Amino acid sequence: KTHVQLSLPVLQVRDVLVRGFGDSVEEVLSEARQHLKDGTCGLVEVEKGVLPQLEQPYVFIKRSDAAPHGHVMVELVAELEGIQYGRSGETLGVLVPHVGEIPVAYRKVLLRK
Repeated sequence: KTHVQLSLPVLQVRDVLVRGFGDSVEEVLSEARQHLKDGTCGLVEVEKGVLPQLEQPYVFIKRSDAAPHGHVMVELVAELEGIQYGRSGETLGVLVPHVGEIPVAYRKVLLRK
């Protein structure tokens, strides 16, 4: 399937144990896709002071369309030193590995895979 229905655990930035996916744009996009498939991917909602507490490169989910079955359609964009790799809509949040942190909520998404 070109799209996969996922429910992403929403984590508080200060609970996150593993604060990024890796060390290159290609690696973080790779790792993010693997974690999304394996159900080991969390989402941190971006507010003032969040991103400086996470590791670059960042992986964002961005709205790719204006929402089947409640699931917002999203795609991945990475960022490193203010340059983004990809083009998409509004940020739903930043992806991080999930290693058993308790979420505050779930974000239903349809991921272009």
